[PDB]
Amino acid sequence: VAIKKPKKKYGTDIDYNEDIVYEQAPMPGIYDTSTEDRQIKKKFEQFERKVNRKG
Amino acid sequence: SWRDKSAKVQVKESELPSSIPAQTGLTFNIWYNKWSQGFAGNTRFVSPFALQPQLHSGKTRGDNDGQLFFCLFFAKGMCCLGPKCEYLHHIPDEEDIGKLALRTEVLDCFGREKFADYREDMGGIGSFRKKNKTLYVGGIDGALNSKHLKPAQIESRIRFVFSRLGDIDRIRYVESKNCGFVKFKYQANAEFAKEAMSNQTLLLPSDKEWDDRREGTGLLVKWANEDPDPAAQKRLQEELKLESLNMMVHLINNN
Amino acid sequence: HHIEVVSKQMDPLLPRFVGKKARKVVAPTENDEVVPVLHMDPNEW
Amino acid sequence: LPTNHNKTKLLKSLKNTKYFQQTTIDWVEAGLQLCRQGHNMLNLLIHRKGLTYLHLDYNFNLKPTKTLTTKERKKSRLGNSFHLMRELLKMMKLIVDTHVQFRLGNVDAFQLADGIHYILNHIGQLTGIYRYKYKVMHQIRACKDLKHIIYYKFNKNLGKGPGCGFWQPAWRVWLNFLRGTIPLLERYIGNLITRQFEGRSNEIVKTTTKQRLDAYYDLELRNSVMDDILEMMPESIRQKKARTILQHLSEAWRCWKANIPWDVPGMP
Amino acid sequence: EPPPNICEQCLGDEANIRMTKIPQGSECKICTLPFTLYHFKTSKRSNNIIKTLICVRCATQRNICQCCMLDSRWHIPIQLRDHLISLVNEENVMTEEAKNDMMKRFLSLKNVKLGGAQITSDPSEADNIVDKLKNILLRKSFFLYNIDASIPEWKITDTVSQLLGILSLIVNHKAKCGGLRFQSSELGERFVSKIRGVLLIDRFRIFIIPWSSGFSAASFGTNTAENIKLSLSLNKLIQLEL
RNA sequence: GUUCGCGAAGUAACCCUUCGUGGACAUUUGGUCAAUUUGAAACAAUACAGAGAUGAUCAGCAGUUCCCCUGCAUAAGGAUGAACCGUUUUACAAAGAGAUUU
RNA sequence: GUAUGUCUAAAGUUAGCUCUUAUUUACUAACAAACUAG
Ligand SMILES: O=P(O)(O)O[C@H]1[C@H](OP(=O)(O)O)[C@@H](OP(=O)(O)O)[C@H](OP(=O)(O)O)[C@@H](OP(=O)(O)O)[C@H]1OP(=O)(O)O
Ligand SMILES: [Mg+2]
Ligand SMILES: [Zn+2]
Ligand SMILES: [Zn+2]
Ligand SMILES: [Zn+2]
Repeated sequence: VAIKKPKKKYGTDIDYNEDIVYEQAPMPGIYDTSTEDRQIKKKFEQFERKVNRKG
Repeated sequence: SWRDKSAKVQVKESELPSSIPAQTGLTFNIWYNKWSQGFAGNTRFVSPFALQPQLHSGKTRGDNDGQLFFCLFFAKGMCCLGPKCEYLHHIPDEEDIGKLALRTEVLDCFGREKFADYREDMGGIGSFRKKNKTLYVGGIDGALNSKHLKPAQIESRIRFVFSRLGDIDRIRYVESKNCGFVKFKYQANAEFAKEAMSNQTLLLPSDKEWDDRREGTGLLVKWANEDPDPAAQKRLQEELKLESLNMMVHLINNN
Repeated sequence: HHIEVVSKQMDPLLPRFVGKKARKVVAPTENDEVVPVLHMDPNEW
Repeated sequence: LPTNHNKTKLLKSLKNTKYFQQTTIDWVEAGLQLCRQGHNMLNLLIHRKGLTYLHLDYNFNLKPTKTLTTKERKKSRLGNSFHLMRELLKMMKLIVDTHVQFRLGNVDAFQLADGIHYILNHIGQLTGIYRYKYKVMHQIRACKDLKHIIYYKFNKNLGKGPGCGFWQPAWRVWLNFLRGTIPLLERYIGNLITRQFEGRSNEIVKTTTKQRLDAYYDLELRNSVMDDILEMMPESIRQKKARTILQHLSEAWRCWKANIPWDVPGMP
Repeated sequence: EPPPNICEQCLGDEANIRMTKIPQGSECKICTLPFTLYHFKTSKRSNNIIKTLICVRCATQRNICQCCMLDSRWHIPIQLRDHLISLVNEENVMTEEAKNDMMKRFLSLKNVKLGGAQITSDPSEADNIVDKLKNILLRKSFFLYNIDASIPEWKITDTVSQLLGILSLIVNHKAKCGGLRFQSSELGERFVSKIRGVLLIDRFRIFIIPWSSGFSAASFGTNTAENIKLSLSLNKLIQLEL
């Protein structure tokens, strides 16, 4: 059984786990990007597995 | 078959129950058509009407008008105008869903509007983002009127019930959580079965509780999530990649 | 598709704009180009 | 002076749609249907808000079914608009119900005319429109004044008693009242119904009435002084100090109110 | 006031199509902001009325049309074209769909083409990823054994129906076993005539058994701990066949 | 169905009727919308507390808000309408002195 | 005593020191000798 989420106090209440809270990715610059987004996603997924086993 | 005959009057106009719900409050709110000043006792109920496909299928005005949106009250089993209903009063077959190929990812097979994502209850109409085919089937406790059964018999009853409603991919009743997961060949068959077994019962007429059929609260057919074991994620990813390779061939043939 | 667009006669009793609704919206302040901020140029305070 | 380019009317703008339809019915049927439809519309205005305990009676008396909370007294109060609708429909239902008590065969035509002249000269007693719109009292006084003329030209050789039913000029006075408060009720109920469907405009910004000379004058002078210090002070990025220098300002103002010399050691 | 994105498949095979604009029609089904809604009919005498269900900014953020909710260039779903772009560029281009209301409004008002919309937007990179796609494609009851979990029930009905001329069926996927059932005496004789023989669906081999017992789903197992164990034992029995 | 023109029968009958034919009058509605749950109203039912300055009892007006409600409202009211208090480390240096590895 | 706030499965999402004990003092109570709230 998973955890309750807190009640929507108002009809447009924001739940801050599903999405980015407000997507404000930086303005595109002249340098290439994806080679370190891969490192970020790999390190984040390893942190996800580590929280799955240690927390 | 059903292409030969005409569709039957499943219920008279006078033989419908009233739109005023069961009294769950003090006074009747005629804007939202509901009850207020109190909330004790379930709004939910066992539906009095079932589908019975092989008897009540047939050819309506909707075949003459060329429309291929199905009938939400055929699936509930509660149409008054049987052969004159504008929608279709038969099971969604392969050719009808094939003519639904232009609009079934926007609307469902009843003409209802698919929303952004699911509800918090995961039950309703559905999304235009998931090509959702698997139906969660809960609420089996009151659907049996809390009768002690083995899980294989309940799985057999759910298999025989949802075999009436189109082509089946895969059914798996969960013994530990008392729920099924009925996956279909098409999305429209899943939509039609969700409307079809909405709040009915798994009770057979061969059992003693057939007079007290409409006592508890019936089934709970809802849209299901992904199947979180990695084997079904594996079969999902490889079937999606094979359908993507088919669409690769289509995009190369187009341009 | 050469299309004639025909705005219908709405019902005069209904809400003329049923999509119109009170809602609070946060608009993104996007940055298309980075704007220069140019400022060319102790104990008493 | 009336507007000269008013080619648009109300009903002439509703004939030209596909929704309204022309027919010929009895006046009493039209009155009974406007009573039924007014009851349905006010009942739906009540029931959309969730005020299901306000049993709007068929004679348009709003009565709470049970005694209330305060939360069920805040949502269940309504403005001059809804109640003004309710009182004009009380008035019209009294009119149409006296014509019905005629048409049913119960009451005489003379007793109909006296009943109507009783309605149109006791709107302030039978109905209650004087509460929610007080310039109705003008018309109510005029109706009383017309009563005071007509009962002493109808009763020269008759003395005192009921029976007078020359209801024409009081009827004119209430029709001129309705001539005045058609567009009033159009704007009021347009704002109410768009609050019910569209909702409250979220940028309600409050104009400075006589409760807010002090607070908004404080915000005025405080923003002015803080802009003056931020102009004067060199190269300081504001995080915390911008909040605190103004305290000296308010300190000085209390030092001005106490007539104490505002001497602070180390101020520039 | 931008004109709508409605592709050639929603409007249909007509040249003169009369649509109806309603300014501020309804909330769009992505961001719940109101917009000018265009509803029409594909023919003049069509029974189905087809309306735009998303606003113009949500259409151009996904490079999709407003009616059939598929791609403007390719007429395919958003999830699958994002999957195809992930197959091409080796980069998981996914469409980040919102779930909070304020996030929906925020994510629609910004000037960007999110997801895989930028690739299919201009036709140059569209045909670039198209010939990359071409480069990728250059590179009376019965019992049933040997049903891997990627074999549905409807394919087992369809192949048996195709080998005959056209009857229910019961398959325990967690036990990886199958069964078939009908009533006609001659239908079983014709099933024997059109053959432990092998059913070949998609080269995946399914062995048949004339099952004289009347099987229920309890015959395939009563529990889930029986199903996996019987599947392992029956795969070892298949190795005993081999 | 109404009318105009023609032919054929009753009929070797310019009266009338029937049958057959060409034309004209008349020309594409309605749906953003499906009839009880599963596309979302909120109050009320239970139980407990029971108000912002602090030693108490309070009048308030404000501000921020990706909180709204009642209100015709740019008035007014909603406890000063409610949440506000919570965490709290780097635009980080320079001089001088001694104790340590080489 | 209000405003107002908070809680409430019917529906199952797939693997010095330690101590007992009494007196005093302070703040609180719609608790008592038919009614009083921002
Ligand atoms: O109390 P009075 O000074 O004697 O006047 C009354 C009174 O008229 P006012 O409204 O001016 O006071 C009555 O009105 P209501 O009591 O009903 O409000 C009215 O009776 P009706 O309105 O029922 O006709 C009656 O007039 P009358 O009895 O002659 O019909 C009239 O008496 P006066 O004629 O002597 O002024
Ligand atoms: Mg107060
Ligand atoms: Zn029907
Ligand atoms: Zn949108
Ligand atoms: Zn389209």
